[PDB]
Amino acid sequence: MREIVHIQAGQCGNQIGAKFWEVISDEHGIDPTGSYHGDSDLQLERINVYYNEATGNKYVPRAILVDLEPGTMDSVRSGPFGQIFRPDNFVFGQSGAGNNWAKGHYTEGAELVDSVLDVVRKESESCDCLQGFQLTHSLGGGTGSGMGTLLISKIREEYPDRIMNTFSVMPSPKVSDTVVEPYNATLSVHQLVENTDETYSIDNEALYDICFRTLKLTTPTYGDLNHLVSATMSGVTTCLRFPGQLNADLRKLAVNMVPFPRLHFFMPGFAPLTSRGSQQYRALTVPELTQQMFDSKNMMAACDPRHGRYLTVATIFRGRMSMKEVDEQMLNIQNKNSSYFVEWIPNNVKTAVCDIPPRGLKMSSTFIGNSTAIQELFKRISEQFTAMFRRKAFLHWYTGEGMDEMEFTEAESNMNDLVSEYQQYQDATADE
Amino acid sequence: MREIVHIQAGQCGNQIGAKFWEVISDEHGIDPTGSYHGDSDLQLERINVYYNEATGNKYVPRAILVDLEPGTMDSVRSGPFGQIFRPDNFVFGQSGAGNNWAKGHYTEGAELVDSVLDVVRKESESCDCLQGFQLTHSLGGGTGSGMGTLLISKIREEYPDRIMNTFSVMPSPKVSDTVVEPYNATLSVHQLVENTDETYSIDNEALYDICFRTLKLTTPTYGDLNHLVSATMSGVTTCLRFPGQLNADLRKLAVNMVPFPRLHFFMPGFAPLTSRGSQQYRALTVPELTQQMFDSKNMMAACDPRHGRYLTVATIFRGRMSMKEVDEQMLNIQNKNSSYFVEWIPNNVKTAVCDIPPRGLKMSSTFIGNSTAIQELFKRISEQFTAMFRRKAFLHWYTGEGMDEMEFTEAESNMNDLVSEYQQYQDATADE
Amino acid sequence: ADMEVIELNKATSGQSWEVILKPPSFDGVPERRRDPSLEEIQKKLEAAEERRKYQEAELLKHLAEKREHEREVIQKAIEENNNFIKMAKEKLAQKMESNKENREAHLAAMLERLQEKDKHAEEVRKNKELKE
Amino acid sequence: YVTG
Amino acid sequence: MRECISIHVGQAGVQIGNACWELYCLEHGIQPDGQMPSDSFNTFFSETGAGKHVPRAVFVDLEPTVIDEVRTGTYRQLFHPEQLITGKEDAANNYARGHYTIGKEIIDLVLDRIRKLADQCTGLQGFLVFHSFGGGTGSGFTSLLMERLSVDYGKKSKLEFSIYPAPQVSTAVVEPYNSILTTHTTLEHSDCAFMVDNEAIYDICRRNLDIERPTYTNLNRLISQIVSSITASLRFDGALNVDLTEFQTNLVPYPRIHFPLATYAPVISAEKAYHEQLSVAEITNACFEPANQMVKCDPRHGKYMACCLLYRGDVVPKDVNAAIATIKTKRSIQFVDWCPTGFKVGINYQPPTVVPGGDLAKVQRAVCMLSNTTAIAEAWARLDHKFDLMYAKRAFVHWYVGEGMEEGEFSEAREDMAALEKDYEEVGVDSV
Amino acid sequence: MRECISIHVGQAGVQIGNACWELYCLEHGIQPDGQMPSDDSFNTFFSETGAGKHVPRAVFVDLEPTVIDEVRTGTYRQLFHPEQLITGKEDAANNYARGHYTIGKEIIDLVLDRIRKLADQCTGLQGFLVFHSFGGGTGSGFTSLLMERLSVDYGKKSKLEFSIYPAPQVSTAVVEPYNSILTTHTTLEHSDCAFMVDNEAIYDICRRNLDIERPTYTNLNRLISQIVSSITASLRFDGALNVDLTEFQTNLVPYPRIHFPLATYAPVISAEKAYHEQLSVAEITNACFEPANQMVKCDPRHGKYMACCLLYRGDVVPKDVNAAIATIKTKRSIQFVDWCPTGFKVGINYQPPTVVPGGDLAKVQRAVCMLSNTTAIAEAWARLDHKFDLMYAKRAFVHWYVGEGMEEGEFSEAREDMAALEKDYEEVGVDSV
Ligand SMILES: Nc1nc2c(ncn2[C@@H]2O[C@H](COP(=O)(O)OP(=O)(O)OP(=O)(O)O)[C@@H](O)[C@H]2O)c(=O)[nH]1
Ligand SMILES: Nc1nc2c(ncn2[C@@H]2O[C@H](COP(=O)(O)OP(=O)(O)OP(=O)(O)O)[C@@H](O)[C@H]2O)c(=O)[nH]1
Ligand SMILES: COc1cc2c(c(OC)c1OC)-c1ccc(OC)c(=O)cc1[C@@H](NC(C)=O)CC2
Ligand SMILES: COc1cc2c(c(OC)c1OC)-c1ccc(OC)c(=O)cc1[C@@H](NC(C)=O)CC2
Ligand SMILES: Nc1nc2c(ncn2[C@@H]2O[C@H](COP(=O)(O)OP(=O)(O)O)[C@@H](O)[C@H]2O)c(=O)[nH]1
Ligand SMILES: Nc1nc2c(ncn2[C@@H]2O[C@H](COP(=O)(O)OP(=O)(O)O)[C@@H](O)[C@H]2O)c(=O)[nH]1
Ligand SMILES: [Mg+2]
Ligand SMILES: [Mg+2]
Repeated sequence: MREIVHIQAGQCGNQIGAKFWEVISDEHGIDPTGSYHGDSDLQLERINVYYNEATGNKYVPRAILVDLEPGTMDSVRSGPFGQIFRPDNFVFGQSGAGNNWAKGHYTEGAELVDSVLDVVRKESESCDCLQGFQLTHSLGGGTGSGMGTLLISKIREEYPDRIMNTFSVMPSPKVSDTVVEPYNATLSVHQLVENTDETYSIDNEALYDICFRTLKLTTPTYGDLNHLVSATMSGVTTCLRFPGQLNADLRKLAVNMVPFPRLHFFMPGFAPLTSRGSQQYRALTVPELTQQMFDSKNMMAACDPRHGRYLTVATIFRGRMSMKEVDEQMLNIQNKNSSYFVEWIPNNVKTAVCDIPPRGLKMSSTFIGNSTAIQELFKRISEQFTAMFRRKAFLHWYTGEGMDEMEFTEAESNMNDLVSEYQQYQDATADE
Repeated sequence: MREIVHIQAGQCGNQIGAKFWEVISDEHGIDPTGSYHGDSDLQLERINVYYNEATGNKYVPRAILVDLEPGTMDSVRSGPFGQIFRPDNFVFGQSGAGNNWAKGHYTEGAELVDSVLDVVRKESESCDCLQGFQLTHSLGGGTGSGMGTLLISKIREEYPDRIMNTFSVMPSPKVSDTVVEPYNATLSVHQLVENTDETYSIDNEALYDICFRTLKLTTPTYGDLNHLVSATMSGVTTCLRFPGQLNADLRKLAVNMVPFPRLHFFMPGFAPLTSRGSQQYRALTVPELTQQMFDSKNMMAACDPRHGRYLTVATIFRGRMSMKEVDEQMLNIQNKNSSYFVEWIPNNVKTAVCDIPPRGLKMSSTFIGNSTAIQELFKRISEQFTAMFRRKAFLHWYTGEGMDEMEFTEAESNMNDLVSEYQQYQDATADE
Repeated sequence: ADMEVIELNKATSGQSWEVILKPPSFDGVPERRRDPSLEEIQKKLEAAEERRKYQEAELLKHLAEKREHEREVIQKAIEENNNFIKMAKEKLAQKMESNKENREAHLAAMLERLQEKDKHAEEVRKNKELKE
Repeated sequence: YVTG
Repeated sequence: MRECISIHVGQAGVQIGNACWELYCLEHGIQPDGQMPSDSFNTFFSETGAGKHVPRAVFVDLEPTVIDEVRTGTYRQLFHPEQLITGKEDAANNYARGHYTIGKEIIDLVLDRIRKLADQCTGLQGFLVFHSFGGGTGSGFTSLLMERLSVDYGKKSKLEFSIYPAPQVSTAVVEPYNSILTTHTTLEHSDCAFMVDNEAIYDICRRNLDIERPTYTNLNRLISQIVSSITASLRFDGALNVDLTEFQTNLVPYPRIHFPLATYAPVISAEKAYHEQLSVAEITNACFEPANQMVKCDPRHGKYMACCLLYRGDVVPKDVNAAIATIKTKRSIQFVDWCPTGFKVGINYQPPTVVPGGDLAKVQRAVCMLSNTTAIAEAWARLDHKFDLMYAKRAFVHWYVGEGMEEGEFSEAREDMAALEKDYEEVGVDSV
Repeated sequence: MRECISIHVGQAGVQIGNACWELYCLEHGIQPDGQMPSDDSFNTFFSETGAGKHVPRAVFVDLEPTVIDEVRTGTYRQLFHPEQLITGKEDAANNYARGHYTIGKEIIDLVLDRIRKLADQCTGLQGFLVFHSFGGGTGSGFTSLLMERLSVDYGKKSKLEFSIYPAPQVSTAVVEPYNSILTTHTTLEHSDCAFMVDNEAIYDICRRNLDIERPTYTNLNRLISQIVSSITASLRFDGALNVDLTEFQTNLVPYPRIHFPLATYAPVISAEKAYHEQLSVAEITNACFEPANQMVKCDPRHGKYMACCLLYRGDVVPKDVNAAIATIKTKRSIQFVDWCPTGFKVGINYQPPTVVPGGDLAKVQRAVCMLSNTTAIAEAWARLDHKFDLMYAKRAFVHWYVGEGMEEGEFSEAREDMAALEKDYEEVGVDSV
């Protein structure tokens, strides 16, 4: 469990993924050419996890960039740190997916799938010990949602013993691309339930609300939304990229975070909330940083944590701070809000501390929660799906690709079962 | 009946035996190198009984030193008379017995037994007429207890016509907190009943009490306890070592001391009770010397002689005294407390006098009693045994060596039968 | 009433005689064994040797039993250490194989589901094809 | 008990 | 020559191993390269033709990080490369992974190296296994190893030093599962086992050594001292020194009842005013103070079935006997009706040595109380409760089943724990 | 020649033997090397060699070597030939069965072979004088084995015993009553006349007369020696009474089983008892009836006499003796059995009682030894018989005898014979016809 293979799929997948690489390369002291220039050696210790060591003083991301459209990948290549990526790893098509899941999963996607798998094979065989895989994609479009889930199941066939972790963006009518988004997300969720080990639920509804209500940005852009995502990705990956709580990999996380197989969807969260580039920086204290753990306003998923119960929690603190002050603040929260943490999972809230703070921020805290409240996100998509499906609206776009109504009713059913399951453990009592 | 071969087995066996050799050599006028330096020729007249005559003026003890542990051999050889013993006679093992009788009797012991028997053979064949054997050992440990009794039965096979005499130390919780001691002692007693001709019961309970209550030593040491033992061993062997009334050996003693085969356990005693550093003035007369040696406080076995009856008694007096005064004081005791000497054994109390006194003491008296009161010692061990055995406590260490519960129940039964036998003659009256 | 000197013998370094003070108060009549033989004495001694050596032989018989007991206890200890190993070997092989079979089946079942999904995707492409 |  | 092989498994095993071997080296004057200037230490260290002293130990981990630190550390060169074994991926806190999946791939290699160390032994006493209850390797690999050592070495003695999980000192949610699973599997293969409650060490480090946030180095240096006290009797030839195997015979009355409670005193901080000195009565009183225990439980409301004292440094018999008294008059130390009272005492010549760069103060005299109490069953009860909470909802179970385990294995392990609890109940009730 | 063979068995037998042969040598002028200075009668006890050496017609036996090794190295080493001093390796350890059965069987043929050798040197062998203790394993067991064998090889030749009777104050071991009865029963028919010597009686005389508060075996044996030479003076010199061994049976033994005479001696004066006047006949005669001078502790006043011999030694004239009998007769009882006459068989041996120069006994011009057959002797058997009954009732020590091949039935048979002997001593004393 050393090396992780990253995969970027679709417009959102490549956009979000590009920013993750920009951020992490900066954190590891890597310039846009691929050479190291950092101060402390702790930047190099766990470099092998995300970076390959090329001929000479170079470090190349273990990333595979995928799309059925040429557009985004060209813009990424020209963008900051776009030159850092392996040119052979750019697996692109020309037809596109037309924000249609079926085109990505069955039509256009199935024609490009093997080309991608050839690049995943090459990267996998150059690993001393393959930890697992990480995919960045949206569930709203066609390439990320359809081809992304098709990539997951195909990888799952070849590497059943490897961990599959995803950063999945959930659609919202508040910030949208197409009317069909609830169909694409419902068809994708079904796949993620079956084939992923861990999924970070990045909700665009929550991202829009943070930018609008909190950050006070009247017309939020994908850049504003992606700034929140990169912060969360940096934070959630810290223990894989830096030592301290070390001997911790993708599997140890899954084993301790997921009590039931299907319930592997995490509610991410970050503190303090920041605007892109536009941060003047103010000292955020540890008790304040911990206060933004129960904060609904700090959640990357549009769910009220107080509407459910926590199965498991992982909290990561970054920057120079008293570790003693951290555990006592974490304990206070658990004792005061005991009704929100399941009694039948003793010591379910784990904390990690890293001396390296993110870019600009002197002190930060990322939150990873497995809360039953995430059913609010699934119910929202389910309601949007039924509204359309009840009147068979836009169905000919899907049946035209060879799909049947049976597949839709099934996707809906699994989505409803997942909700029942969350409720089942929300009501589950220890019998004191 | 001339030569005796001595055997010392285990920690206690070698410790007590080493002191016996130190004591007798000094009395016989032998230095730690093995040469004679004494005044009177009476020290030489019967030297052949315990010492072999080597090439030149060298007298070597007819002793065989045995242990399954090297520790004890190293200490004895460095000890005061360590250079007097025959180097070939040191039969010592590497892995010990772990204070487990089963290891000494069956496992580790049975692997070293033949090596010992080869040394006993060599010594036996260099005797004009083998009188018999004397073993020093404790019944509490594993080598002395287990291997010592295994040596006894194996010698018994080879030399059935020879006398087997033992100096057997009985365990006490007052001195040694090794829990299994009552098991080891019960298993040993069974063997001694069957295979020895004479056994001197050296009770650690009695030794501790003399040092503590009488000698006023708050924290008694093994050295304090062993000082009492060496005095007794010097006193009991006088008649075999000095021309103080000739033509008396190990068999004449057994014939006159043991009226019934199984009842061959003697209650030793010495007077006056001395301390290694107590500078005592030149005093003590025969009436007080006789009075001391018949008192419970002077017994080397924790039994009240007033609780039973004497089958037979042997008393040995040392130093320049009046023999007339001795016999008069002996019957004075007999006639005064007649209810404690069996009527059916006429003239059961025999006295011997020797002109040679021990080191420092101008006059002393050793007491050898065959009293039915010795059942108190056996009952004490039996009670300690049952307490543990009733709950099968520590049994796995014994069954682990191949032993069965049947062997334990049998050892207990023989111990109880021996008690019944003592009681049988305690109640026996010659009225019919 | 008196003393009578009957007189006996005489020699160079001695003299003997009888003194009859009072006569005897009475004068009258009272004032299979087939022993010894070397056969009787030796029969008594040989019978005594027989008794002594039989006791010695029976004493060795009891010790021969003790010697064979020690043999069965050393054997129990070895038979029990041998069986402990034997049981521990097969219980471990049983567990190792049982865990192999289970995991093998679980990874096969999950691959079978993925294969069924592949079959449906090939059926989807054919479903799209309608030449008219 | 510590004899010695 | 009565050799002992130390086996260190998983992170905790390896890390404690590093603290222990550093301390042993110091106590015997061995340098980090294996050299010593100008005996019983030969039981733990073997020699070469170069005069190099190599520990009779094997360090194992399914992951390379922890051992790589040893391979690069101060004590590199001390261990031969062959005795430090590592895998590529860890057991990820999963017992099933360490036992079957990952475990199966390294077991034969570990055994091959143990066989190599065993050929260098002319009288191997047994094994000392160091591991955590919580870790995937610490639990599953250790269980697998014990099962195999039983096959290869039959009845040969195996002792454990087990790390008991604590929330306040970095546990994981699944640690209660691994603890019970390993306990059940190892129970019949382990002859004796010393539990070390991480909360107890944590509490001593705070309430005595005055460290608010204790590190693993702080925790391990304290454990090291206690381990050194237990092993001192084996590594040193002392006059009044009682061997750990003699305490063992007193400590384990039934094969399953083999978990002694360990207590240590004095634990003084290096910074506090040294002038005060220390008395034998003070440390004996501290030996019964619950704050000094290695496992958090209550012996005061429980029964003893052995009570042993291990002294080291300047300790005299006169002081100890006075200390064993007075305290049993004041305090209530209830023993079982089938066990005698009386404490089994061992005194080693070698005083307690301290690491120069450490937080522990140098003392003239120190004590370690190993006692067999029914109170230890309270630690099992705490672990069992946490297991029951999670198991009722079958939480995390899928990770174990996914690796080849059966749900039935979970119930069997728990059934054995209930039997152990009932076994500790029955053992404390009085006889008839 | 009227020659006599002396046999000394066990420690006592050997030790008394040493005292006897020392006294004989002195009385006949024989030196410790066997040389003489030059009435012929001494030849009955000593044979001659080509060198003019006088060798005792004796055989010393012991199952152990210590006692005889002392003789082999002693003053009297150039007196006995090596072949006549026989030893074994291990003793009978106070066990009759060991001396008779176990250890005894291994040396008997050798002893008999040496007795046969001494017997071939005899032109008229009278018989044997056996010296032994009742208590010792050899003294009891070997002696009985020997007597049984001597009866087979020497048919009807006379056998006399000098037996040491056990006493608590004079050593003794717990099992001595057993050995005493066992030997008595076995030897009873193979003995013609036997003189018991109560160790308590010798001890007492050594305390009040010789003034030794703690008497040694040498003191005890030197006294026994004087009484033995009295009994043998008639054989060793040209005497007139008890001139042959058959004469002892004639002058003392009226029935085969009634063969235990009481011996009395006088005067027993200490060498350091100043230098007082010599007390003649009638004074020494009166001491012959004083119980304090007896060899066996019993009461002849209670008893009945059935024979009475007076052995006067030194300067004694018939005129004095008859006057001494006349004075002792009046007022004194001395009751005889109805069938026996009341009186004495008197004998004077002109040879004076000689004493060992380094001894504690005073030299006297005249001495006397009374040999009398009294019913009172049965009191000594009775004391022994009671001690045997005490132990035998509980079968105490019996296993040591059974372990050696003897049977429990042998114990009862021996005791039955002793009861018969007691009843025989009763029957003789009552009215005849
Ligand atoms: N006292 C102490 N406890 C430790 C140490 N390392 C880990 N632990 C404890 O042991 C448990 C962690 O198990 P580990 O030993 O780190 O895991 P592992 O045996 O290496 O097996 P994996 O799951 O494969 O990593 C927790 O309860 C930790 O608190 C250590 O060095 N000292
Ligand atoms: N008067 C006298 N009595 C003796 C002498 N030696 C031993 N006794 C007595 O005889 C008994 C001892 O028997 P021993 O003659 O010494 O024994 P043993 O015939 O040599 O036969 P073992 O048992 O084999 O030694 C005791 O009653 C002693 O008092 C002696 O020299 N003179
Ligand atoms: C490699 O990255 C991580 C890996 C893990 C944890 C974690 O959060 C602190 C991580 O950071 C995201 C982790 C998480 C949750 C737990 O349950 C609450 C747990 O017991 C235990 C853990 C981890 N253990 C500890 C002691 O923190 C192991 C896996
Ligand atoms: C070899 O050493 C001894 C041997 C014996 C005895 C004895 O104690 C006085 C010894 O000293 C221990 C002995 C003992 C006890 C007797 O009565 C119980 C007895 O009758 C007789 C004896 C002994 N005989 C005498 C005359 O004391 C024979 C054996
Ligand atoms: N947060 C975020 N969401 C995006 C971004 N681009 C597209 N989306 C969302 O992703 C969904 C459209 O998926 P997209 O990636 O653009 O289509 P695809 O290329 O066929 O996979 C909609 O729900 C959009 O709101 C982006 O840069 N950031
Ligand atoms: N009197 C005395 N008893 C001892 C001595 N040494 C040990 N013991 C006792 O002997 C028993 C232990 O037996 P030990 O000889 O030490 O074990 P072994 O070597 O296996 O036979 C316990 O009851 C101790 O109290 C000693 O020197 N003197
Ligand atoms: Mg680990
Ligand atoms: Mg003798």
